[PDB]
Formats: sequence, C-alpha cells, structure tokens
Amino acid sequence: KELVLALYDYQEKSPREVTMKKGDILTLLNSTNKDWWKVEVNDRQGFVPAAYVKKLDP
Amino acid sequence: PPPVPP
Repeated sequence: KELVLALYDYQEKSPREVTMKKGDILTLLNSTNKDWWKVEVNDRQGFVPAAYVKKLDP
Repeated sequence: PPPVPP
C-alpha cells in the first residue's frame, strides 16, 4: 500500500470524487493524471485533486 | 488551499 496525506479539506463536487478532511491518511490507487489522483478510504474509491495530497515517502 | 481542477 502506497499512502497519501490530505493537506487540505476537500468536499466532493462530482460523482467519482471522494471527500477528505485535512490530516486524513488515504491509500493511493493511481497518480497518472496530473490533476486528479485516485485514492481509497474505507469502502470508497475515487478521485481528489493531486494538489491536495502529498505522497508519504521518506 | 489550491484551486480545484476543471
């Protein structure tokens, strides 16, 4: 599992988007789109803005 | 916060 940190709150604005709160840790599913990254939290899989998350690499 | 995308 690759992980991302929510840097800012994000409210879903379309059907395939996921809501997150600042500080949330999410599983990264796909980062090939420059603008939107696919993530996973709980039973949800969808997109958040790439600029709102940071990859958690040492 | 940053801008959303389009």
